[PDB]
Amino acid sequence: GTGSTTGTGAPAVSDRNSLTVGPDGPILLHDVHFLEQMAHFNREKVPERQPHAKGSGAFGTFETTHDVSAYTKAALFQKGATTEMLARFSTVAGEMGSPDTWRDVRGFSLKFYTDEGNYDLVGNNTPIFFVRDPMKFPHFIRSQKRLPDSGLRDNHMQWDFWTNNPESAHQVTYLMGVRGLPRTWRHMNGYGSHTYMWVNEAGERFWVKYHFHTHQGMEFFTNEEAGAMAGADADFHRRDLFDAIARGEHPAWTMSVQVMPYEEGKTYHINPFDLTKTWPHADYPLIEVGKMTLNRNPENFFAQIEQAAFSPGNTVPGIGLSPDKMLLGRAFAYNDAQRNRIGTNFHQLPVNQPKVPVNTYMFDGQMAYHHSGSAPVHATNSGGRSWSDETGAVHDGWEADGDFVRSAYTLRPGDDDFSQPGKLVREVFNDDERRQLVETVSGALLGGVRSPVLERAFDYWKSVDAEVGQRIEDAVRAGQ
Amino acid sequence: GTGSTTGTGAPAVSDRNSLTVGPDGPILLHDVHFLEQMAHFNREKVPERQPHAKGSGAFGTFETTHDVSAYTKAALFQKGATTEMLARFSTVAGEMGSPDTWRDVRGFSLKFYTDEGNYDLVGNNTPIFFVRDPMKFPHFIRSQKRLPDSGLRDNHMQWDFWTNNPESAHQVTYLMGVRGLPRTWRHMNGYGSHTYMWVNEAGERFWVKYHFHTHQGMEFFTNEEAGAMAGADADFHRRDLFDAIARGEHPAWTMSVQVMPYEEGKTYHINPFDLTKTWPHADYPLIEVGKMTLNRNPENFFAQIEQAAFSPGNTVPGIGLSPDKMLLGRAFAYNDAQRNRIGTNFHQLPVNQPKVPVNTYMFDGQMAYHHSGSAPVHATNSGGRSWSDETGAVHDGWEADGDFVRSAYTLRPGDDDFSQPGKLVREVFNDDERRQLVETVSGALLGGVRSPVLERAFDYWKSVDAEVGQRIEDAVRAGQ
Amino acid sequence: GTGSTTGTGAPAVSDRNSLTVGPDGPILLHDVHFLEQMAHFNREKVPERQPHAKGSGAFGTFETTHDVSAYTKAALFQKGATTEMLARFSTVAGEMGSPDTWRDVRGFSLKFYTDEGNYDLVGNNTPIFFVRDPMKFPHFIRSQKRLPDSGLRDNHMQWDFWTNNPESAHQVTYLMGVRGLPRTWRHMNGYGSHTYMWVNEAGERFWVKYHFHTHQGMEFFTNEEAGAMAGADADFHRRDLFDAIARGEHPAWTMSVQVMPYEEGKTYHINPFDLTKTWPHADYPLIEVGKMTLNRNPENFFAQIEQAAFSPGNTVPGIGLSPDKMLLGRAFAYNDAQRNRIGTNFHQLPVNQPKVPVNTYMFDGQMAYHHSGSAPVHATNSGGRSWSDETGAVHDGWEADGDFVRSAYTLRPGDDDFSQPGKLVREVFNDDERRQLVETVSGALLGGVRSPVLERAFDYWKSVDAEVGQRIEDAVRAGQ
Amino acid sequence: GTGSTTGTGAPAVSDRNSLTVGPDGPILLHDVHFLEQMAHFNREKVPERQPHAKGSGAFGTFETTHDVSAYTKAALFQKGATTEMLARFSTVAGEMGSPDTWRDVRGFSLKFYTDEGNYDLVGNNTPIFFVRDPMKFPHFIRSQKRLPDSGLRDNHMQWDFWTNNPESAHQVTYLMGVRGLPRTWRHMNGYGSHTYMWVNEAGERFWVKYHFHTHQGMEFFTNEEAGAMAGADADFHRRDLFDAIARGEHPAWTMSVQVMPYEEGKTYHINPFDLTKTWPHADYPLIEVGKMTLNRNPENFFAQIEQAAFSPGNTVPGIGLSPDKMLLGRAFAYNDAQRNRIGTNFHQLPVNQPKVPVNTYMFDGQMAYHHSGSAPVHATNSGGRSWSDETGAVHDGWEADGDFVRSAYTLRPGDDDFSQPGKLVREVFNDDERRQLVETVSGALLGGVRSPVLERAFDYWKSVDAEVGQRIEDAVRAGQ
Ligand code: HEM
Ligand code: HEM
Repeated sequence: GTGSTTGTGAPAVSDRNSLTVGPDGPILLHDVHFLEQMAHFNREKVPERQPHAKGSGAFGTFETTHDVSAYTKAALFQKGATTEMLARFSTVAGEMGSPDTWRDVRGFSLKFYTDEGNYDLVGNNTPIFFVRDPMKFPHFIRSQKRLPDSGLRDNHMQWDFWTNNPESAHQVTYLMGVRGLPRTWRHMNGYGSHTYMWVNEAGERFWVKYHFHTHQGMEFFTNEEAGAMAGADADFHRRDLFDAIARGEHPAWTMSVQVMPYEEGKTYHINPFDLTKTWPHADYPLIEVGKMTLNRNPENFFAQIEQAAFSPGNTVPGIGLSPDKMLLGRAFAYNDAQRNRIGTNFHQLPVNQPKVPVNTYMFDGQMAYHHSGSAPVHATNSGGRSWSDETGAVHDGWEADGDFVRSAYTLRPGDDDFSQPGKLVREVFNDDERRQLVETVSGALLGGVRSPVLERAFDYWKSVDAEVGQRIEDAVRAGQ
Repeated sequence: GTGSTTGTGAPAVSDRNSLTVGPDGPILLHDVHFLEQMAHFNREKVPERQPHAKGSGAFGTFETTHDVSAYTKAALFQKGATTEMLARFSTVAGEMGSPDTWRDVRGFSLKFYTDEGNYDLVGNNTPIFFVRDPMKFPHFIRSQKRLPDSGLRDNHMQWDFWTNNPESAHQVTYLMGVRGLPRTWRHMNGYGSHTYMWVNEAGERFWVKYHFHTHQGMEFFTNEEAGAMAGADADFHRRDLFDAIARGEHPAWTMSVQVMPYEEGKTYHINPFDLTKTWPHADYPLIEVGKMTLNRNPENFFAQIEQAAFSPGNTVPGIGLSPDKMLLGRAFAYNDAQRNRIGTNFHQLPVNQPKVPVNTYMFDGQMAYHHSGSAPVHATNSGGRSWSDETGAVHDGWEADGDFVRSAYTLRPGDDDFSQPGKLVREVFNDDERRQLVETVSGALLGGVRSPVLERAFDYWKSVDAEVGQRIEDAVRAGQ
Repeated sequence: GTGSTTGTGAPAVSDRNSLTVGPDGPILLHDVHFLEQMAHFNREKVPERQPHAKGSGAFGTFETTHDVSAYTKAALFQKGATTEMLARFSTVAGEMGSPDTWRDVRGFSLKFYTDEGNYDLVGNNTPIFFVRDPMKFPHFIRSQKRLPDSGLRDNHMQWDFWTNNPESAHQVTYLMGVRGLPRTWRHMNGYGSHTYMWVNEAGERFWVKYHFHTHQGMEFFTNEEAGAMAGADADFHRRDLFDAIARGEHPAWTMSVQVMPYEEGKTYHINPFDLTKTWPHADYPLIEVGKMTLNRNPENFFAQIEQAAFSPGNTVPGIGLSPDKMLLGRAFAYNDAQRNRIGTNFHQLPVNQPKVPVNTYMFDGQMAYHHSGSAPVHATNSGGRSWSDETGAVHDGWEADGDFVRSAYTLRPGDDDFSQPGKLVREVFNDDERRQLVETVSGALLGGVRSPVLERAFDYWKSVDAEVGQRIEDAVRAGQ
Repeated sequence: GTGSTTGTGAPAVSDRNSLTVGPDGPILLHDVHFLEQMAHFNREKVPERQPHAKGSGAFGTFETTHDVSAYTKAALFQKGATTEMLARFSTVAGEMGSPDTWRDVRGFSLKFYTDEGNYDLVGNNTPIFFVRDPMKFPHFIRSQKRLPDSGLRDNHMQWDFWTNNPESAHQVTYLMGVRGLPRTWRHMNGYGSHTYMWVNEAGERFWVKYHFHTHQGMEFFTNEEAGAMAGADADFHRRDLFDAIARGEHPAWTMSVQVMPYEEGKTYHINPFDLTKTWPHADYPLIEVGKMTLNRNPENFFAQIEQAAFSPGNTVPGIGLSPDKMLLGRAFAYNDAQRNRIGTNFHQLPVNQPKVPVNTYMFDGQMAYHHSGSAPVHATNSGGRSWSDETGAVHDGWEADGDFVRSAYTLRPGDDDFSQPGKLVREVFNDDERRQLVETVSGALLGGVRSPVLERAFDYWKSVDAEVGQRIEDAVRAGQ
């Protein structure tokens, strides 16, 4: 051979010169190698994720160290179970070339390759989110992206959405605090955010929240430092993770759950299924489950990280979803996006395959790498291929009763938009954090927010906390 | 488990009932299994080939039984070489549901999995074709498909194109003869049609034609029988091949070449590179090469036959293309179609992979199943990955000299549109075949061909042969 | 200019000859016109529909001639309303090249371009269907397509599915009767099949069934005649419709509904929402609504018929869906398929556009022809773009109560699999139809159905009717 | 209506709440509006360009102010002709979220909507480029992107490619100089870079180079300032252009050509077709043509800028390509990329349409918005649709003669890799620019370039200029 091949394994002849009529002559159409190489180059790029385009990740293990079999029969969470996993970390709004150290929510997405199928826990570095109904999510995300005429991101539009959707106040307070700028992914926490269901061997159900506490400690950038890093190294977080693992400094997290019995879900004074609400640690203490460690870098970023497909719909026996409407919307959206972003057969790619046998009634489609040979193509066949036919109530379901409506959740006695961020600002933050909050928010509002949105923003922050709100308004008036 | 899985390997729970609020209630959005199954079902279908949508095939072997090393160094054609192969047979114009036994050219497409890469010989059941320049091919194919308003195939349009492009007369005569209706694919011949180049170890070049003679004998349907079969069994040819191989009746062909030394290409009195011309057997006798046998049915029609990608550009050392402009156009077109029909990474699918190592500078793209890990991504790297850099004349090239033109080929003394089909009609056909020709052509012309095309058609057939032409005109006038 | 252009409007120079180095020379890569023409040719074909690939259609009008405002406020069904419409007719199982006159269900899909949006009524030429839960639909359709190894359709697989799913007996009886072979689309009826909801101005709800009775009369082919036509003219139905309209023989149908008050849905002795059940005409008589006439052929089959996108989810005020689980599954599936088959922005294509203004929060995507300029990209904006925010019960909803289950419908006193087809066979069919039924079914069962499916089929037909069942079994034993 | 619609024009009902079973209940599958909105959101993103993903643009006019009819008959370049145009500016290597103010080549891509078709002049802010054969372009671009394992950009890989391809020295010197960091797009020049052909009414041919000189003056950032801006405003250039035009500060450029008669192309002592070479202004002075002004911002960035498709193959009468092999490779590559990035029918999108009538033989394809009705689908039709059939030499062609080779260009007496950048460094740069060059290059080489590439880089810079090379080596050794 000549040192390289075409896609058919024939000699390439040259990777440096095209086929021409004489050394100074024109290129010939039948330079097959040139055409193949250039056409493939022209198709190297694929749609990025929407949202969470900019991200990176690593492989690792999960080890369940404590006994939670009272609450779940899920195989990966039985004491002593070790499971291989993949993690991807990301920002939300920026595109795939955007700086890592912008102020944003960070994704914390996990795929566990369990003995009963792949389980995805697609979390964030925050326990809450901005909105309560998935119909609002495209609107929220577009408000965080670019203006339709100029292609510029816009503070005015962001605050327009947030102030018109005051359910956002809890997450906006968390985001505008110090946790909006994690120094590295190794120095941030992860959360499931939503309530999920755990189901034990007896079929008893629990509402759970997942918490992932970093063993490396929480660390932050200030606004100034993050801005400087965005200019110095747009890939600071990606580099940090890859370099840490490459030198054997394997980051770890402890996973712990809050656990609420099924029946208490009905009566708790805060809506347990409202994604804008945390569960007070005094009412529901953390119960330790196990240890997540990341210890292996990808060998191929594109094939293993870019093409990884996670979905909260990918539950395993012992785990279910919950009445959080946002979670139910996510159950649809992820696979739908992946069929477009990756392809019809994205589940067949190595990173997305489970470690257990698959017998699923999916056939054909573009780029079908795997097939079931001559096996029957339909359930209720007489040809020897099994199918599933469980009837009646599912183990991980609940119940519903009502007219078909488009409505907000029923408010419980403890439910409102501003009490939980008020507590964050007054009781959890210290004085240094309150100072940084005022400097962050006033900075954002001075970045082009106009009337009448600007005045609505003052009122929003005064609703969170009268003092801090007045300080923000003063800093903005001063800066004008 | 429950008898089947999702794509993540988790239990499916049911392949028969959707998740609802009570047994009579509505379906819930978070029925992930339902969504996955239905969305994949919605994407099972892919674009069919254009042309040659309707087809089937089988795997087999090629054994080179004679010594042709005087003419080619190609590994698969060295005496004693055995090579695994794939064949696909097809019609040209009909869509994927169309009857097998319509009058049409049949494709005879071969992929040889050689020790120096995959070699594709994408032939037809005819030694010639309808046009001489690839710019005309889309026009020809559209004339053979459906009218733009009604969606109906139309004899008028077909004859409009053919009579305006009298270069078509040779192939149209072959097609309207008995060979237009092969009884099965096992009972038809195959040809390369084009002149190809063979190159021996010393670098001497030959112009070759490939011929594949059926060991089962030539057999035909009449117009009436083929029409009846189109109604009784639209998949007659596909069934015939699959059933023959399944009962151990393995079809075979002998491959033989005509061989013309490079220099004789310049002086031969017929243009050797004109796809509308055969080479007289008296001037260039057949030289036997080897035996093609098909002996294994596909295990999965979609994955192995529907997704097979052949290209005449897929040559191997010892074989090249030729000055036939049609062949040079094909070198571009096939891979271009496959990137759309199958996907960017179609070369990675099992049926399309070679049996030899691949080191090619293609990266990423949608549905990338295989990757080169951390290997260098560019040629002239210092990272240990080889590349190709042969300079100067390629072993399988020729030469050119001229202004850039859009022009017909230079006519040689023996070149014209009507002499070779005249000989077919007068000397090769017997009286029974001439009778069937007249009944075929008059039938086609009575199927809706209008003035002024109808009169041009009479003249076309009189140009092929004055007598037969007059008989066709009489049969049409009688039928009117 | 030269007589034609490139896609940029520059002169094409030639549509007949490629750019070469001299008249006998090779083709140059920079023949842009050749590349553009050939690459577009290579992408002319698109995925066909699954199912209902083979079809055609026409434009027309709907005129509401009677007063049904007591039952619906829908604008197109107010007395005197005329609405432009599109109809597409089709078979179910065959691919886009398959003969029109195969035994099959026919689609009867209508799009009404109303003053309150496009309303699609995607019906069939039958009032019932084969299965009751949409999870079974992909399985059913695959059983009606091709075997995975050979690519052949298979009676064994079809009867395997049907006999394992005896809910199918009503539709299988209708299909195997004379209506399985309509002579033309103009000579067949259409039905909504499902129960839909109508809602009047006061907000009172009715369950309705749609019926479309041909003004041309019902006409059929026998098995023998349909088979012969499949061989003589694979496009017989398409040609028939196009030619009828072209000569001014405009086909018409009368639309009439059956109307059941909301509350009677709860108590009727047959499940009104079971797609395998008709509503007896004695209990619910037909109420005339209006006249459908088709009076205009497409000008471009591909652009107007092939790219037409219908969805039962496309309701308009005054019309809703129903507790039929099959209908709820369809509400998801059609748009999902269309995003793949046509594209992200299929709703922007002319045939799919409404005749009323659109203000929808959809942005960007591949091939975005229309855009909203600089308008706000999110709801709850302060930028002057309106959004929708109706809260509470929707006018076209119902109610549900229960645990989350995967279960069959609750059987009502009149519900079973075999009573309605029994009545069809014994009371509706005459002796000639019973004879044709026995000859149809025995023919199908002799076409390769094997034990143990063949014996299950005898029992199935005996369950429909003991006599006819015994006659089928005798005809099969005789034919063996 | 309710304030907004679905894609069918029916009322949306809500853009804020999904359809659920009671206010606290689960989401129903048949929430069509939710599905449509979310599925479209999931498909908003498309593949970015490769390269030149990050960019923006504006509309304007071109006015030809001088008489160049002695050299070209092209309609847009006749004296007094005004033409609407679109410009897009971009970086090369970064993705769509990447900072505008990275060191890079800038694209300067123009589309002129002329009276004889759309003419694209796809230039850069440099008159030269890095490589001479298009086979090397994918390799070059990948060396400028990310490592395959870590996903990080890498100086080592960049210098590995450049030092192994010393033809790169001219452009690398230009890029590492002050012009690598334009302060805004309004303050940079544009060039065609390649030699193009101009053809006058008599058919006489000229080799031309295009030059676009900014009326705003050349302005730069230092390394430090550009880095700071990357952190402060990743969209600085996009914002600058949009804001300038919005306040009526319309940027302008003067276009001038260098003009070489056809015959001098053969004998000039520098290869006129080598993309790494400029033509000395003393030998070929600039001849003024006209004025480019940008005076209108996009109304929709996605629809008008993101989906704009430019190709150097889009020539118009009076303009042709040239023997630059890089240009001939580009003639293929752009449309090929656009069929994937945008779609089969990208030429139909408003921004890509010409202002003149189109009669082109392209049909169907996904998302076909425009069609030719019932018009004939093939050239040489008797149906009244014209086609093109010019034969013989094309007006904008040249000639070739030789064997088929893969070879570098023949070196002319003045040709080498290092003389032109030597002159740039010694004669054009001043002392301040030489200082910045040394600080730029040493900075790049200290950013992770390893042996043996680092030593090859010292030699490369010493080949450009012995002194400056020694200064770079000293700065690197000092920094180590
Ligand atoms: C209704 C609300 C939401 C919708 C509709 C939604 C939808 C999406 C979609 C479509 C993607 C891209 C998927 C792909 O292309 O592979 C995505 C990614 C992601 N989402 Fe969500 N999302 C929602 C809320 C949330 C919440 C609440 C969290 C965290 C608790 C979250 C965390 C993420 C993460 C981490 C990713 C990136 C996953 C990865 O690394 O590939 N999202 N989301
Ligand atoms: C310039 C003329 C021609 C052009 C542009 C052309 C182009 C094409 C294209 C684009 C396909 C579909 C490829 C795919 O989707 O995989 C095809 C298939 C095919 N062509 Fe050609 N073709 C030409 C002439 C011919 C000739 C002369 C022959 C035979 C000697 C031939 C034999 C076939 C066969 C057998 C197939 C089907 C291959 C298979 O089974 O997959 N074509 N052609």
